[PDB]
Amino acid sequence: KEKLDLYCEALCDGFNKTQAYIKAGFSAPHAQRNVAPYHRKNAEYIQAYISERIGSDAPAARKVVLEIMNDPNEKGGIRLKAAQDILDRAGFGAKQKIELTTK
Amino acid sequence: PLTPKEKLDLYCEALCDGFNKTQAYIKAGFSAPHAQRNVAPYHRKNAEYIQAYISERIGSDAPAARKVVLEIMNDPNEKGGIRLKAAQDILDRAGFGAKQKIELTTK
Amino acid sequence: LTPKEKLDLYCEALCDGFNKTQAYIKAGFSAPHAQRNVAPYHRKNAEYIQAYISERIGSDAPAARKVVLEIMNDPNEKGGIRLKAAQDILDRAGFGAKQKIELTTK
Amino acid sequence: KEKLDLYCEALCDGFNKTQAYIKAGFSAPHAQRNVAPYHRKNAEYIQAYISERIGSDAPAARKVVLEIMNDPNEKGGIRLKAAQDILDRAGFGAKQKIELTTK
Amino acid sequence: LTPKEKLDLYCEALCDGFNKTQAYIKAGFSAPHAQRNVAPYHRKNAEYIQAYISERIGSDAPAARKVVLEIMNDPNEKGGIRLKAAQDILDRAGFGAKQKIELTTK
Amino acid sequence: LTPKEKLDLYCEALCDGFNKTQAYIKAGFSAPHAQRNVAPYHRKNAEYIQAYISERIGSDAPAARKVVLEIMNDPNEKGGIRLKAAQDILDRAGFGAKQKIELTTK
Amino acid sequence: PKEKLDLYCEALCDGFNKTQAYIKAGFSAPHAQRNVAPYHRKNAEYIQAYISERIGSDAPAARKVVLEIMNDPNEKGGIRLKAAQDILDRAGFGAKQKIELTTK
Amino acid sequence: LTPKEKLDLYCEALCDGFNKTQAYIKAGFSAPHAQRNVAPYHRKNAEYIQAYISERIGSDAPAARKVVLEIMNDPNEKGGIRLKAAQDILDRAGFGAKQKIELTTK
Amino acid sequence: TPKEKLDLYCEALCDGFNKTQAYIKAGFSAPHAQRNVAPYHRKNAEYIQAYISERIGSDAPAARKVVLEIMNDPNEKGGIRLKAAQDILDRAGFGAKQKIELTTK
Repeated sequence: KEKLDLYCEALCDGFNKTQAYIKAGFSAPHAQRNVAPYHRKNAEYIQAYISERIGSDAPAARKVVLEIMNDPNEKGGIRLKAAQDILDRAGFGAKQKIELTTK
Repeated sequence: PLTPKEKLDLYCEALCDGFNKTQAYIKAGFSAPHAQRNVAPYHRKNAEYIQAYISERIGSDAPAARKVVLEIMNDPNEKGGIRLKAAQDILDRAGFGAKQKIELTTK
Repeated sequence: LTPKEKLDLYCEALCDGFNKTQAYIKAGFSAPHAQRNVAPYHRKNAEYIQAYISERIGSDAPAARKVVLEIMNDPNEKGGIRLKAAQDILDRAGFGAKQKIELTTK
Repeated sequence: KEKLDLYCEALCDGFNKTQAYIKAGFSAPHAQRNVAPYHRKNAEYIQAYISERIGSDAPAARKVVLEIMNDPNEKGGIRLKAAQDILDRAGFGAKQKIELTTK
Repeated sequence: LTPKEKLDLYCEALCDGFNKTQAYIKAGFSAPHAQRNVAPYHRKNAEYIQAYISERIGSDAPAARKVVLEIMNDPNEKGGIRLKAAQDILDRAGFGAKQKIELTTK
Repeated sequence: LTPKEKLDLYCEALCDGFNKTQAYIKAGFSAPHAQRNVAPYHRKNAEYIQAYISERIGSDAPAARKVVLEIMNDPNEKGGIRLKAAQDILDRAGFGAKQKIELTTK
Repeated sequence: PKEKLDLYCEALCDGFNKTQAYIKAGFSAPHAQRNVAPYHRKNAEYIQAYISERIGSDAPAARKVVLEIMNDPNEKGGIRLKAAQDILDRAGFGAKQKIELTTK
Repeated sequence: LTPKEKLDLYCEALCDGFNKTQAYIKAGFSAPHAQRNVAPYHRKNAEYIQAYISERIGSDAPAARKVVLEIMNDPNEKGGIRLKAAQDILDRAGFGAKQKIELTTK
Repeated sequence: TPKEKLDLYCEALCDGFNKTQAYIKAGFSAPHAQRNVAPYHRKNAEYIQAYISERIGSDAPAARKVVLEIMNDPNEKGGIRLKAAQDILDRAGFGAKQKIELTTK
């Protein structure tokens, strides 16, 4: 279970099937076949690992959007859009909508 | 120096402030050496609380941006489109929106 | 001195200086425990702080309504902005969108 | 209940709690508590009154859109957008949309 | 010659001169007492005011329809405007877009 | 000479000239008393007048189809505009959008 | 009658004139002002179906146009990107989930 | 050489040359009758025409996939283009949209 | 080999937008290369779609790196950084908010 996690991290970081698979610690001579089955047997974990890796970088972008909202030297529209986004994360959304349908 | 939940709160703050996972790990109070493993498990076992803390911090910093949008809505020397978008945003925050749209259903 | 008003001042201080510690030390407590004691007030009263910020935005809303009306009636700005302002004010008046037909299959 | 509506219009025009409060006829010293409680207890009607005040300019917006739609010296895109808006108000909408489920 | 004509004239005056007090003075009453009864009379006929505004914009819609057709057929404007006008008029004709599929979960 | 074709001419004149009084005087009746009975006449024949206006608006669709096809076939047109025209005609041809899945909570 | 209706619809689509289309419908030129309104309104559904088929028959041309604009290296990258997006949307790769949460 | 082979070749020729009479003569039929037989021939086999055009659109999908991937991997492009390419390729990759809360009123 | 060459054929169609060269290089019956391919496409359209989907999806980490780095580059236009941050937060799980509905039957 540790080799598959390391393979997922290496594939997520260096975008290569054969290079990451040979970097896992396995046989070099057959690096085109066994790798498709190994990827086919752990698709759920690969998706989960890539999703959590993408999600773990959120604080840096949150800091970036907050800083652009408070930096006076950037265009005002960008600050307005950043403030709108962060306030929308705070929890204030849109309002009423009515539907008519009886046939 | 102890109470690992306080160290976890410091870890969350360090991850929120610095653009390096290794620096955050060294700032938590753990062993710096061999920084290739033993870090993924610590990062993965408390992801839910990390997300909750990030959400609470963003919501607590939202009022500063609300003040910013209000002040830009109150700036007379700024472009009209920016003022219009700010006014739309704050009025939508007050709770007054758009109206109906009709749907017809067929067998 | 009455309670719930000090919470209103605390909410305003947090809204103004984008920092929890400065608002907490300025409200009514001591320095020795300024990282924890503030967490119970913030986590147990999140609903009231959100309500206070929303009510302040709503109380400043009439100024923005006046602003959008004046921009809609000021000819010194680009025509698109006036058109968008007129559309928004008419949508606020109570005139919405039109028909949409749906057919469902299996 | 005319005084509350007058208070709402005065607050809408002079954008200040203290100035509107003193224009109501009240005490200068109590500008942080009692006015917040009265506003919190009559927010629904205050909001309705400000909405009707903004809505009373709807004929002005109709005049603005009609006059802007008929100017030949203005850029074509705005004339098109005005025509689209007025036609959407006229009562002509979009067309059919189908739903397919394949669970 | 009835208060229905005074109400229609009042609505038209508000539409053509964007002011409540002057419109009320144009209704036929004393100008000085324009702050008290006009708000109640204005609020008691909000539905009719909205209906009149809607009917007026719908009756002036054909001029805008002619304008949008002419801009769709006017060669001196940039192509994007002609395309958007043609798309709008064709969508009005009754030829629209197609399906979107839905997946439901438990 | 019957109310159906006279009403059709009334609708066509209203569609062409953008004037209520001109259309009514073209109908064939007395010009002066055009302010009172006209509200009842419009209220009693609004549905067919609106249907006629919609039919006239929809009948110009072949012109818009020709315009969108020619703009899609002009190499001197902006690439985005040609792409949008091709998208519009293909979406009318019968190729639409795709899946949308929902996750539900009790 | 269905072929005269087809020619009438095509003439209306191409020669932008109601009088020309009606006279092309094979009828008398002089009395071309009255019968034409009933004739046009009595077959609106078939006219719409034929015109829809006419607009759809040029769809392969739009396919060729979008492919050619997507394959031109001298075009801005955004236009090629949007053309690829559109062609993929027909290819069978679409958007993803949207969740609804209710509070009641 | 089969009649379905002549018809699919006709569909491909219509897709390539964009002329009905030329496409009809390219189908394998008589040139002198290019106005009559062509309307019924196109109307009676619309389903297969739609299937053929859909297959032609689907067979070029790898080129568009390569284009979007290279645009996401092209360093000389403006930031908006790279961002849109990356977002689109991830949308196909399988990471969904945001969350939405719904409020209902009786 | 019945099925690994078929996977190679799927990849060849995904990469080089052609049919005759890929079909002759796969190892199949050349004399009937216009028909046999229609039968294989009709019998394996779902598998072809799955393979092309995997081909497009497997490059996702490169684009994720691109969007993350654009969010962290100070020399890029502000709108681009804002949109990148919006996308990364949308993946984190914070989107737009509530909508209220009123029904009249």
